Amino acid sequence: ALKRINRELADLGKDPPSSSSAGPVGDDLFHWQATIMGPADSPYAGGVFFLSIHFPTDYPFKPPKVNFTTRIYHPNINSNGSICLDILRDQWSPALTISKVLLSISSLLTDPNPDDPLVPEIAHVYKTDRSRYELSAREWTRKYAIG
Amino acid sequence: MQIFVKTLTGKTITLEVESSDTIDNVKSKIQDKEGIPPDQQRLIFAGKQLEDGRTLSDYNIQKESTLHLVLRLRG
Amino acid sequence: TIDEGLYSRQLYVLGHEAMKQMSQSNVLIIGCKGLGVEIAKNVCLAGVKSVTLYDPQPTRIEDLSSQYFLTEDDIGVPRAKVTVSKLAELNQYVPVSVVDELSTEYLKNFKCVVVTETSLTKQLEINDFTHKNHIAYIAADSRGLFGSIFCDFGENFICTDTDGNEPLTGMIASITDDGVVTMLEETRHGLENGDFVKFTEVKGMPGLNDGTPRKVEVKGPYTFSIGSVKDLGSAGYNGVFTQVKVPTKISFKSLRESLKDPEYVYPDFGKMMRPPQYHIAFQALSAFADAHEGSLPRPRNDIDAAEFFEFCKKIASTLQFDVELDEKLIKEISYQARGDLVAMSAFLGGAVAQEVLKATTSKFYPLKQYFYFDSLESLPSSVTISEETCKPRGCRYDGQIAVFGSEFQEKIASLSTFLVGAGAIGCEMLKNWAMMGVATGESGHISVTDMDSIEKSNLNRQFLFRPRDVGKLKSECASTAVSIMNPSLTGKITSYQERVGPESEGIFGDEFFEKLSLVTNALDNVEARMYVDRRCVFFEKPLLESGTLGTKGNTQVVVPHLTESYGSSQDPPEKSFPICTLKNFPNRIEHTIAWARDLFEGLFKQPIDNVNMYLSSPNFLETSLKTSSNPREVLENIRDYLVTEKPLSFEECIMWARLQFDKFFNNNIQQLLFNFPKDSVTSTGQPFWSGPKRAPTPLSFDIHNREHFDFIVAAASLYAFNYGLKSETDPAIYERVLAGYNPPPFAPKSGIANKDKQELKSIADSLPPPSSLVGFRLTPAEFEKDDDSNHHIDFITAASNLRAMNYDITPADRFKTKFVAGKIVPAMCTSTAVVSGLVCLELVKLVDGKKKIEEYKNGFFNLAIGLFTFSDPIASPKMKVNGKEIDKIWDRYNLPDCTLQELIDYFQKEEGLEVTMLSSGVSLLYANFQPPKKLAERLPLKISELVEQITKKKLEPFRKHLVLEICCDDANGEDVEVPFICIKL
Ligand SMILES: Nc1ncnc2c1ncn2[C@@H]1O[C@H](COP(=O)(O)OP(=O)(O)OP(=O)(O)O)[C@@H](O)[C@H]1O
Ligand SMILES: [Mg+2]
Ligand SMILES: [Mg+2]
Repeated sequence: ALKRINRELADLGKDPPSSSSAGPVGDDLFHWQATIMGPADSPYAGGVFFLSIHFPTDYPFKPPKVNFTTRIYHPNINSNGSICLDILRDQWSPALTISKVLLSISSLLTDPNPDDPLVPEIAHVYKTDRSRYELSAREWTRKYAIG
Repeated sequence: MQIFVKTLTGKTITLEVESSDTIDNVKSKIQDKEGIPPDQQRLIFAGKQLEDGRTLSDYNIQKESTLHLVLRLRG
Repeated sequence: TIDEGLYSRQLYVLGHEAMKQMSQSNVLIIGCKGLGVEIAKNVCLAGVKSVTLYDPQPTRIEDLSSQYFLTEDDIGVPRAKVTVSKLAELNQYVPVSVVDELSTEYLKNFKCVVVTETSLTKQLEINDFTHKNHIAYIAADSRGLFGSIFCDFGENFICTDTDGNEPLTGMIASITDDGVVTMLEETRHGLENGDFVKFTEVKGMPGLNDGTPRKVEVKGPYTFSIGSVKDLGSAGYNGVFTQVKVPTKISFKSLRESLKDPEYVYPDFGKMMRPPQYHIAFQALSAFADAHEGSLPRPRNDIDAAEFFEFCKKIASTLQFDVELDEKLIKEISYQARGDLVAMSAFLGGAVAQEVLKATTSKFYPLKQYFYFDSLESLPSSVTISEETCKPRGCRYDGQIAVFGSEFQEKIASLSTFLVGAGAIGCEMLKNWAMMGVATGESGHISVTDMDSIEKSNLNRQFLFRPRDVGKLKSECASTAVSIMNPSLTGKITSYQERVGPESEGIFGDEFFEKLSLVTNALDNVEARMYVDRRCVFFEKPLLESGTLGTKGNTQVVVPHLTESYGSSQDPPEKSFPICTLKNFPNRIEHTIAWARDLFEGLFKQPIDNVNMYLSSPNFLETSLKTSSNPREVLENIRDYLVTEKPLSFEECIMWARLQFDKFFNNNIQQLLFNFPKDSVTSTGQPFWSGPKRAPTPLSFDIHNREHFDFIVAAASLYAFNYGLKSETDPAIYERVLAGYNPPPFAPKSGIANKDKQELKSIADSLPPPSSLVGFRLTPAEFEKDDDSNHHIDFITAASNLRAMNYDITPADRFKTKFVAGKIVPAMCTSTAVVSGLVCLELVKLVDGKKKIEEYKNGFFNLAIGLFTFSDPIASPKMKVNGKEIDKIWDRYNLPDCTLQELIDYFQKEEGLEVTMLSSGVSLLYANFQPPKKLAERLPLKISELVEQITKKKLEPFRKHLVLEICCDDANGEDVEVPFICIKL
């Protein structure tokens, strides 16, 4: 619990995550506000996405509840920020750090998985009209994830 | 030798392999033919699930054996 | 005709058919002492057709040692006559009678016969008849810390279910030509060799859909084999398999035949040579009683012990038993012959009642046949146990003084316990404490806390409550009932209506906890258990945890400085389904039930809360516009529920229900099939709707269909309740209103700046001002599973079944829907009795202050298979700190309320450790990586002032200590764990 959360906070403190940046909200160790930078080789290039993490008591057992705050046009992310991620579902298995999660999420943002989508309309647009999906993603990441 | 891999939809794929070939090589061939990542390939023969790091001979796979390929759906 | 309002929790363990067959069985009980009354109580609560009692022996004072339906005013009256009146009140569906005399032929009137406190010759006489006429015969005996059970259900007993587990079912991936069946990815079937399975919905091999069971040959954790299916087909794909359970035939032996060659059941594998000893010992006890006018050996008497040992030798010689008699154990059985402990009686009563239910219902695997148990580890060793101390004193505690002595009775009488919860386990624990005389001395006291109220379904396993008590507080009723049982507990019991948690530390503070002697948990959630465990660890008090689940149960003991705490162990967590599965692609009824519950909450609960908050908070709109994740959704909900779709009558509610039916069961499915047509393929070329994904089909509203009508009625009723209108149930109005409905056109949409904020503002200003609506509120719907007139479970069932019809899932009934949606935990009275007995057997060890860890026993049991096991508690882990041995759990640092800098300097100079992180609660008080300015601002402050500043909340006047967690590094830079700090304010 508090000691694991702190070992991780110190790890991130020393080993620079570079792309990401996680830290406690105010002084509460069970509520973090993380930042993710849009991959260069993706429609979300040049974007800053804020995520809220709510560590659970059982942690490192139970999975960290992670929700997007910035609006994003992604097949696996809905309007409330929920993320369709496998690591948070049944591959969590306390063993990884809060830099693994953010790496996974950076790669999910790099390339979506439309075969098991969470937003069917966006997945349909991605599968059928790729160019329109790219334009919509760029518009959304320019309107919300910048400034 | 030659082997047959049956999919979930009833399709049969014929492969040219050797008894000494590793499971990884077979999964690579299946990815090359069908595009299925090895991590999502679950090959089963005679009620036993093929595991990475072993060879066909380890599973007593012989001439014209039949395997079954099921996908490991992600979330 | 089962009253599911009363047997709600029991039915999930037994079932409808089992209880229906059970309600037609008669049970006779011979002997009405503590064990007999316990068995009768459990049977009456279970729900058998009737119970008959036979015990013409007049009451005596010592009989009150474990008989809680006897009072000191009843001395000289037959036990059955005075016990029947009090037993008749437990359940109104189970008449209780009494018979003055027993004849052999009379036994033909009963389905089961239980015998206690009867000589061996009479038992043989009864069994010689009950065996050849196919009547279940159970014989139980309790002598001090020893117990015996014997079962005989006839030569041709038929056991339908042998383990009590639900049938195994799974989704198939492929079936080969050689019968090799395969499960889906990362799915374990759990089958065992020799099982039978039946297949359904198989494509390519229709022959396996007939339903004929087939053998199972497990070849691995993910695959098995069924044999040769060459004729039926070559290969099959997809389909669902379900295990088939076949009846078993068990043949028992009569008592006379099994005396010579018994078949034992071993409750513990550490002592496997004892049951052969007890088999001789109990027969010797019966012979001795027959040879001394039914007088058992006197407590701790050497002459009687020698005579009893001679009888044991004679019996062993007669039966050609090739076993060397252990003199010590046999003489121990002799000494405690007259003992009568409420804990042993409760344990054996639970076990025997379960056996009776097995005999009547032909379910679960019964004991076969002898079950000898002992808890001799509980015998005190720190007090004097001799003939002088164990002699009777002519009081109600003689049955216990004969085992523990007067000094241990004085030790018990001055206990100061704390019981958390007043549920089933709580009621049993209070009964045991009242019988044992706990806290009946000058310095004794008992405290019981519980914030819940009595409900109808609770009366099935909480015998301290009556139907007239429904709606009252549990703690007060329990305290009054136990005071009635033992008058000496008048004024020695305190009852609180406080929830044990962080908010109640003002009542259960340092002063309250420093006077206790032990804490006993009777809870049903992990949060409260963990909190109480942390409090006990901080205050160093013994803790007794116990839990039940259906027929399974466990009990654990936590001892300061000896064993690990409750929170040092983990249990499997609950399973929550992926959001993508629930939202769009369900394949099991659980997914549809979860979706229906979410729909209920989102339709009748959340919009009402938003509307109410808007009408109360003056600045709600501004806060929501930049706080909530979807302000547009909130504004739309407010508009729809205030102005746009505000019903003026019930007809508008019916129209709204029809519209919502179309919205959720006809239009969303059309949109989904537009996005992903049935013939679409994935990126790898495989069909999209294959395997875990089932292709849905839109539903067309048919009024004649039952499910559609149920959904319409439930939705309309809940909407009217939200708006406080007068609902109706006559189908005529529904059929009249729904006839004149024109569905608005719908065509799936393909999709294809800052003006959105302008639209949001335009919508916002269209809403009525809060001042125009004063005193107007909308009633939210708070989920309540136990009430059958609020339409909650009806709505959830209807919605779940309709969505199942969408995805071709097999619909469930209201029973399973209530079980799943309500998170109901199956419960039984027998399991509660057994766990209470085990906990009270551990309590005497705790009172005696035993030090060795091998003398305590954590217990686990499963009554569906007759499994009992006991294992020693795990010792608390040790560690090395500054070259000293430190207990990881039970050690702490005690420091004054010094400044943060002084604390760091103390840790540096004393322990030679550098403090790198210091936190309290959920706040980071100090970290080594913080900017120097912040530290320089925080360093010279006291700990209390620092905590107040960081947490932005003044310390309460009753707060007397602070618990701080500290992570520090050694001189070399290696992280070393240290115990927490207890700052004294
Ligand atoms: N945090 C808590 N503090 C105090 N008492 C608690 C706490 N949590 C639960 N309890 C009490 O523990 C008892 C739990 O017993 P039990 O589960 O048998 O009853 P129930 O939950 O009311 O019934 P059911 O589970 O059959 O619906 C109840 O008295 C409940 O009030
Ligand atoms: Mg309750
Ligand atoms: Mg409960």
